[PDB]
Amino acid sequence: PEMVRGQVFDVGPRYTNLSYIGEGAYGMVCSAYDNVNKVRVAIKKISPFEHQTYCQRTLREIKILLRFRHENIIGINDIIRAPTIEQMKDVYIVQDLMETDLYKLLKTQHLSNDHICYFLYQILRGLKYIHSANVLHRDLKPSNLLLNTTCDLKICDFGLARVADPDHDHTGFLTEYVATRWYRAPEIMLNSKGYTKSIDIWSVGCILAEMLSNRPIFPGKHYLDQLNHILGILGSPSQEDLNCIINLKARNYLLSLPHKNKVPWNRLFPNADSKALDLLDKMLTFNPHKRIEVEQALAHPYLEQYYDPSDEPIAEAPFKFDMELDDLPKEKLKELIFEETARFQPG
Ligand SMILES: *CCC(=O)Nc1ccccc1Nc1nc(Nc2cncc(OC)c2)ncc1C(F)(F)F
Repeated sequence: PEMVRGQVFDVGPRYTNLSYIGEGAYGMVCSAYDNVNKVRVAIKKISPFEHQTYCQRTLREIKILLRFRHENIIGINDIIRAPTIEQMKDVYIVQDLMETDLYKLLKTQHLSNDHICYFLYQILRGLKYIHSANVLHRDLKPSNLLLNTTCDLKICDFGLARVADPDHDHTGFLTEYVATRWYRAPEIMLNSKGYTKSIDIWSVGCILAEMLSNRPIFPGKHYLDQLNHILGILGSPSQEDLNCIINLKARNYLLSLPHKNKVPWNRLFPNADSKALDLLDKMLTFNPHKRIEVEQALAHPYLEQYYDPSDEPIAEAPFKFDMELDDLPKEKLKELIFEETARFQPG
């Protein structure tokens, strides 16, 4: 078997000429020449079978990405594993090789308004399809947006994704949460489990702001500091928006804070297109009920050059498996991963 950087990367014989790319969320990623469709591909090594959390996440991503078919959503081309459960230690996921991701691009490259507009359109186009399947991505951020050499964009990493559940969204104040801090909607820290579509719109809003300046808009250093950043720009919530927070701990915390003024978008972003800032304002609305939805965001004047609802497909069916893998142990999960990957085995 092939070795990379003191690591078994056991993908051959179909996949050869391995080049290390980097480390992703939970393991080694290489490029490799695919001897069947004669292209280089991306391959990530997943070794999840020891920890139940890794298993739940691996299974979610596999079930979701195999069901989804969309130009702005990374596919799975191939899955490599051992022929038996007993021999299966790692899973290799084979995906289109992309030039970069938005996180690497923002650290090195100024974006023209035209590039911002096209990136934003494709994020929303992919997101319309995800949300139409009753799925929440829940971890949208620049490193989960892949780009090829012609700036086509694909959403990746559905490991934290869930079926939408708006009726069970309420929780207490300062409830712990898994998804990436800087892209977390203010309601997460106040009264939300992140079980509604509005959670993803907030993250897209943060990504749009970060494309305008190359810097995260709300770079919190800890759980409650995240809220400090958001309120520093949005200013104090209105009485009406507070009245929607019924939980007393969350309400009273907000009431305890000194009054803060809204920082106008055009001061924060002096070079930005005014229509881009109108859409940003609507995505970064404090109150999740008043926050723009994906389809409304697509219809916004900023995106008029691209908007074409007949060419913005939705999913054939909602995603069935509600998230109910939560109670399943590592061993049933290994079995389910084995089953879900069976189609990529010779015959
Ligand atoms: C979906 C998130 C992810 O897999 N990101 C990531 C992170 C680090 C290394 C590799 C990947 N995946 C990935 N990368 C490329 N292409 C690429 C090439 N040169 C640099 C980078 O920096 C991240 C990425 N293509 C495809 C993938 C894929 F996700 F499909 F496996």
